[PDB]
Amino acid sequence: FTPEKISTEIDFGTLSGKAKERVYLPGRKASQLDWKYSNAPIVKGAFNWDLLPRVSVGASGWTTLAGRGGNMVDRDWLDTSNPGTWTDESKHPNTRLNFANEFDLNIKGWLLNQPDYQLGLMAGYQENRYSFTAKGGSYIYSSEGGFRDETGSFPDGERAIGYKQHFKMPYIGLTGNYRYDSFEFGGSFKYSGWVKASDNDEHYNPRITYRSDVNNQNYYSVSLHAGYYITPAAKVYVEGTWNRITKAGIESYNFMTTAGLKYYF
Repeated sequence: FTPEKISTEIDFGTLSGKAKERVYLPGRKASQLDWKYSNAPIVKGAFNWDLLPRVSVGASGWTTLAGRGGNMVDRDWLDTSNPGTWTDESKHPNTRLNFANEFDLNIKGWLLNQPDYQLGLMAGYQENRYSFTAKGGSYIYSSEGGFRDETGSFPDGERAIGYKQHFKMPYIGLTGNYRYDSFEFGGSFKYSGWVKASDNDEHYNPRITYRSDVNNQNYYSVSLHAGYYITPAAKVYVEGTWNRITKAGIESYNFMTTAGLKYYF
């Protein structure tokens, strides 16, 4: 029992990512709203506790610091004679990721807790939420007996789009850790095939609400960390995480490059 082996690490970083909202006929993609965001400022807090030699509990969380502009494109594969060719396309440059967040309670089973090298089977629950807003834009639509003829822009104030994504994912995985000299390399992998996903597209065109709720979807996350012990009681670290939620349905791909200070308390 080690009740004082606690930890605290506030981190700072960038989240770049993409969200795919697809409309189908119950299953054929007739529409795809591809939302995109790059280098959005985020902050990540975390607590950890090694109360047991081979067992560890922890709690992470990250939030966007403010909104970040992006881009959305709705394409519609209405032509049947030419399936993979898009029939109508809507460009939305005034897209903006309003917010993005995550919380993650986890428990790790240390197969090895040797001071220089640690390896643990991981298990826990994560809940990620994402929110976007678009406003007006360009259109490359196709008339009835034509193709890519109509080519204008929606008068602004007569069009607005709001998309949200909510993923509740219980997961399992593997946390690794190795220490050469004063440097600490390592990495992790997380998997869930029990993801409850939710989407909500509110297209306000003076409102149509399209929402999907898939259950038991998938989640894949690979993390890679590299740190250095400035003091024996503090470690500055950098970390890249690559995430993917899929199966298609409510899809999300994310890349979070973060860096922060872990004051081992």
